[PDB]
Amino acid sequence: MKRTWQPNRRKRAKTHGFRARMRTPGGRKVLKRRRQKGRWRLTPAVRK
Amino acid sequence: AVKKFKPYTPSRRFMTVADFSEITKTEPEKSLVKPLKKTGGRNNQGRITVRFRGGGHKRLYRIIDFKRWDKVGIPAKVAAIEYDPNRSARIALLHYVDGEKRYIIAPDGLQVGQQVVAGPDAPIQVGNALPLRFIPVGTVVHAVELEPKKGAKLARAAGTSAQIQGREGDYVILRLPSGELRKVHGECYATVGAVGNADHKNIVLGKAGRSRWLGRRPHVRGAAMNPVDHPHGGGEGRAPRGRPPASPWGWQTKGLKTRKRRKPSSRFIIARRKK
RNA sequence: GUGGGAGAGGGUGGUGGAAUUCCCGGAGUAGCGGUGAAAUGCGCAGAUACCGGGAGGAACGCCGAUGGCGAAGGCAGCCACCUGGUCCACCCGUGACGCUGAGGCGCGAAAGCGUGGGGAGCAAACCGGAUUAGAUACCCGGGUAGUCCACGCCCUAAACG
RNA sequence: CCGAGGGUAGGGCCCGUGACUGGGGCGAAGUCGUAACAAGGUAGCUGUACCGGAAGGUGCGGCUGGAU
RNA sequence: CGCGGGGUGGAGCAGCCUGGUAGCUCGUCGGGCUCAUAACCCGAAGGUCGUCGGUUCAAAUCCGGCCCCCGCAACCA
RNA sequence: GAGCUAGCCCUGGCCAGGGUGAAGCUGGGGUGAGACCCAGUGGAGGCCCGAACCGGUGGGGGAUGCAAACCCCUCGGAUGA
RNA sequence: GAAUGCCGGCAUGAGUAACGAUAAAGAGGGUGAGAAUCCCUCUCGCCGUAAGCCCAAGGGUUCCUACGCAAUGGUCGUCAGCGUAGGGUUAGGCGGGACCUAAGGUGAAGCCGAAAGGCGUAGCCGAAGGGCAGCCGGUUAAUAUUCCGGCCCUUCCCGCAGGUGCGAUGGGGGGACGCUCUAGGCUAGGGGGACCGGAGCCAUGGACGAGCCCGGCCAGAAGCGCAGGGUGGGAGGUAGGCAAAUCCGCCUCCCAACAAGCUCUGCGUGGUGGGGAAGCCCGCGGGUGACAACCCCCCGAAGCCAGGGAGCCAAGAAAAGCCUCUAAGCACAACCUGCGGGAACCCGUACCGCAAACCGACACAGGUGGGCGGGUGCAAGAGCACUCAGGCGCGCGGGAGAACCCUCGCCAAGGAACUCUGCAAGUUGGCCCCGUAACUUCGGGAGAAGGGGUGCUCCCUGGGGUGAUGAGCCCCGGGGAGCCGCAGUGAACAGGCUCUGGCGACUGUUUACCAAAAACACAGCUCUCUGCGAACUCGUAAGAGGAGGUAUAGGGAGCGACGCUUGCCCGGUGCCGGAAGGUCAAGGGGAGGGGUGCAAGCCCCGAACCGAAGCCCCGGUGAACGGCGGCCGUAACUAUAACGGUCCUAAGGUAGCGAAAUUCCUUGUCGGGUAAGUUCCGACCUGCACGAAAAGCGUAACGACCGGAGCGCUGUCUCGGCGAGGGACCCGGUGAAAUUGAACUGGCCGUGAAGAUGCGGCCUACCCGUGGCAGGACGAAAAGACCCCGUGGAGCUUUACUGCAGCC
RNA sequence: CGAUGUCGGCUCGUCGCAUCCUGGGGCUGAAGAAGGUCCCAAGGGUUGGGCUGUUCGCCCAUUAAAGCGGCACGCGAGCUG
Ligand SMILES: NC[C@@H]1O[C@H](O[C@H]2[C@@H](O)[C@H](O[C@@H]3[C@@H](O)[C@H](N)C[C@H](N)[C@H]3O[C@H]3O[C@H](CO)[C@@H](O)[C@H](O)[C@H]3N)O[C@@H]2CO)[C@H](N)[C@@H](O)[C@@H]1O
Ligand SMILES: [Mg+2]
Ligand SMILES: [Mg+2]
Ligand SMILES: [Mg+2]
Ligand SMILES: [Mg+2]
Ligand SMILES: [Mg+2]
Ligand SMILES: [Mg+2]
Ligand SMILES: [Mg+2]
Ligand SMILES: [Mg+2]
Ligand SMILES: [Mg+2]
Ligand SMILES: [Mg+2]
Ligand SMILES: [Mg+2]
Ligand SMILES: [Mg+2]
Ligand SMILES: [Mg+2]
Ligand SMILES: [Mg+2]
Ligand SMILES: [Mg+2]
Ligand SMILES: [Mg+2]
Ligand SMILES: [Mg+2]
Ligand SMILES: [Mg+2]
Ligand SMILES: [Mg+2]
Ligand SMILES: [Mg+2]
Ligand SMILES: [Mg+2]
Ligand SMILES: [Mg+2]
Ligand SMILES: [Mg+2]
Ligand SMILES: [Mg+2]
Ligand SMILES: [Mg+2]
Ligand SMILES: [Mg+2]
Ligand SMILES: [Mg+2]
Ligand SMILES: [Mg+2]
Ligand SMILES: [Mg+2]
Ligand SMILES: [Mg+2]
Ligand SMILES: [Mg+2]
Ligand SMILES: [Mg+2]
Ligand SMILES: [Mg+2]
Ligand SMILES: [Mg+2]
Ligand SMILES: [Mg+2]
Ligand SMILES: [Mg+2]
Ligand SMILES: [Mg+2]
Ligand SMILES: [Mg+2]
Ligand SMILES: [Mg+2]
Ligand SMILES: [Mg+2]
Ligand SMILES: [Mg+2]
Ligand SMILES: [Mg+2]
Ligand SMILES: [Mg+2]
Ligand SMILES: [Mg+2]
Ligand SMILES: [Mg+2]
Ligand SMILES: [Mg+2]
Ligand SMILES: [Mg+2]
Ligand SMILES: [Mg+2]
Ligand SMILES: [Mg+2]
Ligand SMILES: [Mg+2]
Ligand SMILES: [Mg+2]
Ligand SMILES: [Mg+2]
Ligand SMILES: [Mg+2]
Ligand SMILES: [Mg+2]
Ligand SMILES: [Mg+2]
Ligand SMILES: [Mg+2]
Ligand SMILES: [Mg+2]
Ligand SMILES: [Mg+2]
Ligand SMILES: [Mg+2]
Ligand SMILES: [Mg+2]
Ligand SMILES: [Mg+2]
Ligand SMILES: [Mg+2]
Ligand SMILES: [Mg+2]
Ligand SMILES: [Mg+2]
Ligand SMILES: [Mg+2]
Ligand SMILES: [Mg+2]
Ligand SMILES: [Mg+2]
Ligand SMILES: [Mg+2]
Ligand SMILES: [Mg+2]
Ligand SMILES: [Mg+2]
Ligand SMILES: [Mg+2]
Ligand SMILES: [Mg+2]
Ligand SMILES: [Mg+2]
Ligand SMILES: [Mg+2]
Ligand SMILES: [Mg+2]
Ligand SMILES: [Mg+2]
Ligand SMILES: [Mg+2]
Ligand SMILES: [Mg+2]
Ligand SMILES: [Mg+2]
Ligand SMILES: [Mg+2]
Ligand SMILES: [Mg+2]
Ligand SMILES: [Mg+2]
Ligand SMILES: [Mg+2]
Ligand SMILES: [Mg+2]
Ligand SMILES: [Mg+2]
Ligand SMILES: [Mg+2]
Ligand SMILES: [Mg+2]
Ligand SMILES: [Mg+2]
Ligand SMILES: [Mg+2]
Ligand SMILES: [Mg+2]
Ligand SMILES: [Mg+2]
Ligand SMILES: [Mg+2]
Ligand SMILES: [Mg+2]
Ligand SMILES: [Mg+2]
Ligand SMILES: [Mg+2]
Ligand SMILES: [Mg+2]
Ligand SMILES: [Mg+2]
Ligand SMILES: [Mg+2]
Ligand SMILES: [Mg+2]
Ligand SMILES: [Mg+2]
Ligand SMILES: [Mg+2]
Ligand SMILES: [Mg+2]
Ligand SMILES: [Mg+2]
Ligand SMILES: [Mg+2]
Ligand SMILES: [Mg+2]
Ligand SMILES: [Mg+2]
Ligand SMILES: [Mg+2]
Ligand SMILES: [Mg+2]
Ligand SMILES: [Mg+2]
Ligand SMILES: [Mg+2]
Ligand SMILES: [Mg+2]
Ligand SMILES: [Mg+2]
Ligand SMILES: [Mg+2]
Ligand SMILES: [Mg+2]
Ligand SMILES: [Mg+2]
Ligand SMILES: [Mg+2]
Ligand SMILES: [Mg+2]
Ligand SMILES: [Mg+2]
Ligand SMILES: [Mg+2]
Ligand SMILES: [Mg+2]
Ligand SMILES: [Mg+2]
Ligand SMILES: [Mg+2]
Ligand SMILES: [Mg+2]
Ligand SMILES: [Mg+2]
Ligand SMILES: [Mg+2]
Ligand SMILES: [Mg+2]
Ligand SMILES: [Mg+2]
Ligand SMILES: [Mg+2]
Ligand SMILES: [Mg+2]
Ligand SMILES: [Mg+2]
Ligand SMILES: [Mg+2]
Ligand SMILES: [Mg+2]
Ligand SMILES: [Mg+2]
Ligand SMILES: [Mg+2]
Ligand SMILES: [Mg+2]
Ligand SMILES: [Mg+2]
Ligand SMILES: [Mg+2]
Ligand SMILES: [Mg+2]
Ligand SMILES: [Mg+2]
Ligand SMILES: [Mg+2]
Ligand SMILES: [Mg+2]
Ligand SMILES: [Mg+2]
Ligand SMILES: [Mg+2]
Ligand SMILES: [Mg+2]
Ligand SMILES: [Mg+2]
Ligand SMILES: [Mg+2]
Ligand SMILES: [Mg+2]
Ligand SMILES: [Mg+2]
Ligand SMILES: [Mg+2]
Ligand SMILES: [Mg+2]
Ligand SMILES: [Mg+2]
Ligand SMILES: [Mg+2]
Ligand SMILES: [Mg+2]
Ligand SMILES: [Mg+2]
Ligand SMILES: [Mg+2]
Ligand SMILES: [Mg+2]
Ligand SMILES: [Mg+2]
Ligand SMILES: [Mg+2]
Ligand SMILES: [Mg+2]
Ligand SMILES: [Mg+2]
Ligand SMILES: [Mg+2]
Ligand SMILES: [Mg+2]
Ligand SMILES: [Mg+2]
Ligand SMILES: [Mg+2]
Ligand SMILES: [Mg+2]
Ligand SMILES: [Mg+2]
Ligand SMILES: [Mg+2]
Ligand SMILES: [Mg+2]
Ligand SMILES: [Mg+2]
Ligand SMILES: [Mg+2]
Ligand SMILES: [Mg+2]
Ligand SMILES: [Mg+2]
Ligand SMILES: [Mg+2]
Ligand SMILES: [Mg+2]
Ligand SMILES: [Mg+2]
Ligand SMILES: [Mg+2]
Ligand SMILES: [Mg+2]
Ligand SMILES: [Mg+2]
Ligand SMILES: [Mg+2]
Ligand SMILES: [Mg+2]
Ligand SMILES: [Mg+2]
Ligand SMILES: [Mg+2]
Ligand SMILES: [Mg+2]
Ligand SMILES: [Mg+2]
Ligand SMILES: [Mg+2]
Ligand SMILES: [Mg+2]
Ligand SMILES: [Mg+2]
Ligand SMILES: [Mg+2]
Ligand SMILES: [Mg+2]
Ligand SMILES: [Mg+2]
Ligand SMILES: [Mg+2]
Ligand SMILES: [Mg+2]
Ligand SMILES: [Mg+2]
Ligand SMILES: [Mg+2]
Ligand SMILES: [Mg+2]
Ligand SMILES: [Mg+2]
Ligand SMILES: [Mg+2]
Ligand SMILES: [Mg+2]
Ligand SMILES: [Mg+2]
Ligand SMILES: [Mg+2]
Ligand SMILES: [Mg+2]
Ligand SMILES: [Mg+2]
Ligand SMILES: [Mg+2]
Ligand SMILES: [Mg+2]
Ligand SMILES: [Mg+2]
Ligand SMILES: [Mg+2]
Ligand SMILES: [Mg+2]
Ligand SMILES: [Mg+2]
Ligand SMILES: [Mg+2]
Ligand SMILES: [Mg+2]
Ligand SMILES: [Mg+2]
Ligand SMILES: [Mg+2]
Ligand SMILES: [Mg+2]
Ligand SMILES: [Mg+2]
Ligand SMILES: [Mg+2]
Ligand SMILES: [Mg+2]
Ligand SMILES: [Mg+2]
Ligand SMILES: [Mg+2]
């Protein structure tokens, strides 16, 4: 059947993208905990 | 007249459509139409405010002159009569002698090619707009401004009409289509005559598809719901109300007058609607 | 054919007044209303009765008749438009073109039916009060369809001279 | 080939019959009321509509085959 | 068989915080009115209070035991 | 977190073929004019058969499965909500 | 030493199940240490509206080549989408950007919110929509509308020549639009040829032939031809298009109009540039064929002309490019036309792409949008059967031919006797014609039912299209005579039908993953609210929706097409109405009392009375919440009770229906069907416990709904038998799992916590496997979901308590 | 209750005797035939169908007879549902 994941690079970058987290105050805290933790990916890797 | 159909399908048995006899022009005027924003009951928050709306046919908003005092004294000629899907009424395309083309609601009896004129110097004949103080008492009107220079707000549906019952000081008394007697100012404009397409209420939709074409989504009964969705929901088996008939928000819907008693318009309303 | 005459003959569009009911204001108080007698009812929350104002619907007093018109059913304030029928005079024209009429077609009071409006009064069903052995009635107080309009059905009668 | 007839399938009309049901006709002395005949004690009859154990009552219109 | 309510004149019902009075309607009977019945008017009669115990000075009444009558309940499996 | 799903908005796309034969129109009949009737044309429909497509009725299989929803036979819709 | 403990390791099941669609393989040659699995050839099978080809999304080097096989590949492996290395993606014209705008997002102004932040006409962002200038071939191991070859085109800059009042973010036109049907002409595509070209072939009985086999085109600027789209020209006035306007709109008049002209597009021709098979040779391409031929006829699109036409209602985006108008401004400028020269950027371009490369943990029988999708036959068709081009034989095989299972085929006689039930499987099947009932809302029912025809050959003949009016080709027929077989939609693809009741009118929708229904929805009916800054809804607000709507409209509720109807109760509750009265908080008022101070004073209580909503109270209201009785007696046989009495209520169930989706007793009783009927149907009515919009009673049509019956036909059954394939079985390769206290694990009668392999007494039993069947191990699985317990939790309800939003 | 799957049907049987039939008997209100009752006996047999989920039961047509029970109301690691 049709599964939950139907990738779209357009949807990937406009939902979990860096500009998307920086607009909302909750997403700026996402990047704060993520830099503090030391993750190598601050946002999911997407190409175009 | 109302056009019916033979029962070749079960829906065509009761389905009725309008005669569309008064329509002379098929497509609207390009310089007067603009797109209509379809909401589907959604507000700026994206939430449904008014339940069961959406899925209608695509429409174009026809700019209707609900003022008519922009051009006082300048006569116009009824170039054509068209259909407006944003309302029950039919519209009249007006070619003024000034050169500007406009749209007004087409009143009953308005023939194509005759001349209309707005202003206090206008005669009393169908299609003409005058302030409520210059229209004679006892004549039926429509497109009535409720407050001066705010636009036509009264008697705009198909087949509706309001009658001047008298004058009292600076205001006039009007019998609205709900039967309500209200005191409206005399400088408020009104186009004389009743609105056309009086056979609009005689249209039987025939099937559920016609409601979906108009934008009317299926209405769910509260009894068919559950207790989290409605007060009438619940009960093993079919069950009655068990409480006074209420809306999904808690308020009763059988007799509850929801009008604000301290509204300042109560001082200008003589009698409430009856029947 | 010409020239006239009467008439609630029919359809449409307007319009006048009296009266009933309801609303608002004034003024006023201890009852009103109703019957054979009462009671329900309405009424100190100010009714009835009275004055003024407004809304709405229906029906047209006097004229009015032992009258008129229409084929019948039926038709009554008034104005106007459209229109049917009939009668008199002249003796002008056509020259039997006439009479009736199974079917057919049309009209057809009231009640009823569908869609929509309108609903003041009245009023089946219904409710109450009385009468009564009982009263699903007569009497009374309320009262919904209906009565009214537009369109479409119904086509019955003591549709009787 | 036609062909009496036989078979299959579906119709039409008529007759007999059927639990039960509907009104009807009739049968001296059963029961309930008293609608009509007199102004029959609410004048009657009528078409229609609604109601009521029942005759019937009431509304709308019509008739006199209604006395004073 | 588990809860609640009731058995009162020929019939239907009251009288029970109430201990001490048994009341209302219809019927029955006697007399009127009528030719006569019905209606109506006048005047009467009519009750072991289901039954047996107990409490009490005194039980239709208060409290138990059965005898009937009625209405609910008889659930999860 | 609406890339699954539910609804709505914007812009596009898709629905082989066959069958039934509404209104209207034309012609004739009918009438005082009509209503109406017949024939032809016409090609309407939450119309029919039926694929693609969207579903998921009944049964069988599958049950550490090909598959944390599948497969086979059969079945509903398929110009519309 | 235990916590269904945690982490790791290794066992057991066990050489067991499985090796992932039953589309299928066999032989020869080669490589190599090694080959069922790699390469080649031959034969066979499978797809062919795909299992072939192109594009988008996604993926991100998987592409190509060379050397390799430890691991990945369900086996093997010399092979590979695997490992190492190198190579490979070329654009002014294709897609995106330097153009436009939609929903939406953002957001100068502005508005709002403790803060964060939320709105917001303009503007900007935003695409698979609008706009936009390249087609054919060749080439590489791998890219090509990109490189090359041929022929075309666009924008920008500069120069020259001609022309004009030039000029914009502004005005106007245009862009600019639905659904269904459809005309004419072309094209894509396809079929045929007795014609043209071609390597060849004559087999096995026949054929040197109008023989078989193969192929018979693509693109192409300006011209020209054909077919279509768009569009009137002039003059005068002009107060509107937020300044201006010669443009546009409005008015008048003249010219002409199914045209013509102008412009634009498609198609054909077109200078010229390419391509070019079968076969045969050299080995996944190349050469030859070949100086290849490159014509004629027919079918004909859903694509093109296109912004075509017609009909219908549900009334069918915006903005820029483009044309025009003028404004500042400039008229040495600027714009247009033509010509010439120069300039032309960034990103993508490999490969998979219905799949071994995407989404499903797998090289997973699942899911995935668009375009092309040939031929023949079946009425048509994208269906179905075979088959072009192209791609595969699904990455374990070889044997055997047990039980059993799956999938399939057939069957005597019977024909539903099976069973909860004809569940399943049969029968029926397409087309043409004849014919067709109750009932009906007159459409329907209806494919009713039932029945005949269907192949081939020959003869005669009618109509249409293309041609021309004829031949030829193509389509649709009609009649007559024959032939064959068991059978003519000879295979494949295609309803079993009827009578009758319940429910819902219907098409639809729904529990993704146990329920598709009688539930939801629905047109339609009614009640109620709402006069617009509407009611209502979301939000603290601003603001939105409602609605750019205005009572023929909008919100809420119940009922649910239609037909006939929806009776009585307003006592309680809700709602609506009521300038009285009663109660009523803050506040006002302050008779009076108190504290303190020597005092003026200061301070604290405080009665009458005034004082809203609400409640009380008086009315109204049922398509508002709801409710619609009990006992006794009476008819001249009995029986029953039309009638009466009495008690209670606010009023005591009207019509219609009724053992019903409702009836406990109940398989009520009677009838029908049956040989027999707890079901079904028709009635009766003592309706435990129907009932009139939580509608009542009917109702044509419809239903993968639920009952009952009949015909047809059957392996459903009596009653089973046989046959096929895939497993099971054996052998080779790989090789799990839940489970498991240890185990050397018999029966019976007892006993034991009450159901013993393990205790007792007897009996029985050599050791160990393999295929099978499942009675036991209270077998496995899931700390019972039923039940209770816990002063555990959560969803829900209300006249439970308390509080909040909201409203008054 | 860290699970003993629950009615009935199907398939498969096995046992008990308080015996439905068949066999051997005693008494009889046993003439004969056929019954009634009781004793012995479990070796074999104990039908098909309509109704209902039904066990049971009623009914149809037979029969020598159409027995009653136990086996976790035997039997779902055999099936149905
Ligand atoms: N005549 C036939 C019909 O009779 C009806 O009436 C019938 C009954 O109503 C009527 O019953 C009557 C009754 O009215 C009257 N009050 C009492 C009388 N005993 C009865 O009489 C009836 O029954 C008895 C036996 O029972 C018979 O002997 C007698 O013949 C018969 N008429 O007797 C008639 C039957 O005979 C209607 N009156 C009438 O409309 C209609 O015509
Ligand atoms: Mg997916
Ligand atoms: Mg995942
Ligand atoms: Mg994308
Ligand atoms: Mg780093
Ligand atoms: Mg009209
Ligand atoms: Mg019609
Ligand atoms: Mg219908
Ligand atoms: Mg349009
Ligand atoms: Mg526009
Ligand atoms: Mg927004
Ligand atoms: Mg938002
Ligand atoms: Mg909505
Ligand atoms: Mg508009
Ligand atoms: Mg709808
Ligand atoms: Mg619309
Ligand atoms: Mg609904
Ligand atoms: Mg529910
Ligand atoms: Mg919720
Ligand atoms: Mg609730
Ligand atoms: Mg409820
Ligand atoms: Mg409720
Ligand atoms: Mg439930
Ligand atoms: Mg219920
Ligand atoms: Mg419910
Ligand atoms: Mg209710
Ligand atoms: Mg509430
Ligand atoms: Mg009124
Ligand atoms: Mg008079
Ligand atoms: Mg003369
Ligand atoms: Mg009449
Ligand atoms: Mg009438
Ligand atoms: Mg009384
Ligand atoms: Mg009255
Ligand atoms: Mg009525
Ligand atoms: Mg008369
Ligand atoms: Mg014959
Ligand atoms: Mg009388
Ligand atoms: Mg009398
Ligand atoms: Mg009388
Ligand atoms: Mg009655
Ligand atoms: Mg009456
Ligand atoms: Mg008369
Ligand atoms: Mg008389
Ligand atoms: Mg006496
Ligand atoms: Mg005498
Ligand atoms: Mg007497
Ligand atoms: Mg419970
Ligand atoms: Mg319970
Ligand atoms: Mg999420
Ligand atoms: Mg979505
Ligand atoms: Mg069609
Ligand atoms: Mg359809
Ligand atoms: Mg396709
Ligand atoms: Mg399925
Ligand atoms: Mg499963
Ligand atoms: Mg199907
Ligand atoms: Mg279909
Ligand atoms: Mg321990
Ligand atoms: Mg441990
Ligand atoms: Mg093991
Ligand atoms: Mg082995
Ligand atoms: Mg094993
Ligand atoms: Mg094995
Ligand atoms: Mg195996
Ligand atoms: Mg495989
Ligand atoms: Mg070899
Ligand atoms: Mg070698
Ligand atoms: Mg492939
Ligand atoms: Mg990947
Ligand atoms: Mg790699
Ligand atoms: Mg490769
Ligand atoms: Mg390897
Ligand atoms: Mg190896
Ligand atoms: Mg390997
Ligand atoms: Mg694998
Ligand atoms: Mg090697
Ligand atoms: Mg590699
Ligand atoms: Mg180029
Ligand atoms: Mg670009
Ligand atoms: Mg640039
Ligand atoms: Mg932009
Ligand atoms: Mg914002
Ligand atoms: Mg953006
Ligand atoms: Mg684009
Ligand atoms: Mg585009
Ligand atoms: Mg481009
Ligand atoms: Mg080449
Ligand atoms: Mg290239
Ligand atoms: Mg190319
Ligand atoms: Mg120029
Ligand atoms: Mg210019
Ligand atoms: Mg411009
Ligand atoms: Mg448009
Ligand atoms: Mg449309
Ligand atoms: Mg061609
Ligand atoms: Mg062809
Ligand atoms: Mg050819
Ligand atoms: Mg030979
Ligand atoms: Mg201007
Ligand atoms: Mg050309
Ligand atoms: Mg070649
Ligand atoms: Mg050569
Ligand atoms: Mg297409
Ligand atoms: Mg067009
Ligand atoms: Mg349409
Ligand atoms: Mg826009
Ligand atoms: Mg712009
Ligand atoms: Mg740049
Ligand atoms: Mg590329
Ligand atoms: Mg590809
Ligand atoms: Mg595809
Ligand atoms: Mg692949
Ligand atoms: Mg594989
Ligand atoms: Mg993978
Ligand atoms: Mg796959
Ligand atoms: Mg899908
Ligand atoms: Mg798909
Ligand atoms: Mg053939
Ligand atoms: Mg076919
Ligand atoms: Mg095609
Ligand atoms: Mg196929
Ligand atoms: Mg094949
Ligand atoms: Mg091939
Ligand atoms: Mg057989
Ligand atoms: Mg048979
Ligand atoms: Mg059945
Ligand atoms: Mg079946
Ligand atoms: Mg029949
Ligand atoms: Mg027919
Ligand atoms: Mg047939
Ligand atoms: Mg043959
Ligand atoms: Mg052609
Ligand atoms: Mg096949
Ligand atoms: Mg078939
Ligand atoms: Mg079929
Ligand atoms: Mg039934
Ligand atoms: Mg249905
Ligand atoms: Mg419905
Ligand atoms: Mg659905
Ligand atoms: Mg489900
Ligand atoms: Mg689930
Ligand atoms: Mg269904
Ligand atoms: Mg399902
Ligand atoms: Mg329901
Ligand atoms: Mg509706
Ligand atoms: Mg209805
Ligand atoms: Mg809210
Ligand atoms: Mg709006
Ligand atoms: Mg707008
Ligand atoms: Mg319902
Ligand atoms: Mg009612
Ligand atoms: Mg009634
Ligand atoms: Mg009643
Ligand atoms: Mg009553
Ligand atoms: Mg009440
Ligand atoms: Mg009340
Ligand atoms: Mg009251
Ligand atoms: Mg007072
Ligand atoms: Mg105070
Ligand atoms: Mg108050
Ligand atoms: Mg009550
Ligand atoms: Mg008696
Ligand atoms: Mg019954
Ligand atoms: Mg029964
Ligand atoms: Mg029963
Ligand atoms: Mg029962
Ligand atoms: Mg009876
Ligand atoms: Mg009865
Ligand atoms: Mg009941
Ligand atoms: Mg109700
Ligand atoms: Mg219903
Ligand atoms: Mg019902
Ligand atoms: Mg019914
Ligand atoms: Mg009917
Ligand atoms: Mg269904
Ligand atoms: Mg359906
Ligand atoms: Mg078998
Ligand atoms: Mg075989
Ligand atoms: Mg086999
Ligand atoms: Mg074997
Ligand atoms: Mg084996
Ligand atoms: Mg041992
Ligand atoms: Mg024991
Ligand atoms: Mg033991
Ligand atoms: Mg031991
Ligand atoms: Mg021992
Ligand atoms: Mg076992
Ligand atoms: Mg266990
Ligand atoms: Mg537990
Ligand atoms: Mg559960
Ligand atoms: Mg419990
Ligand atoms: Mg508990
Ligand atoms: Mg507690
Ligand atoms: Mg405790
Ligand atoms: Mg608790
Ligand atoms: Mg337990
Ligand atoms: Mg255990
Ligand atoms: Mg069996
Ligand atoms: Mg056995
Ligand atoms: Mg014995
Ligand atoms: Mg013996
Ligand atoms: Mg003997
Ligand atoms: Mg034995
Ligand atoms: Mg034995
Ligand atoms: Mg035995
Ligand atoms: Mg049974
Ligand atoms: Mg059965
Ligand atoms: Mg039983
Ligand atoms: Mg057990
Ligand atoms: Mg037991
Ligand atoms: Mg037991
Ligand atoms: Mg058992
Ligand atoms: Mg077992
Ligand atoms: Mg089981
Ligand atoms: Mg079982
Ligand atoms: Mg077991
Ligand atoms: Mg079940
Ligand atoms: Mg089942």
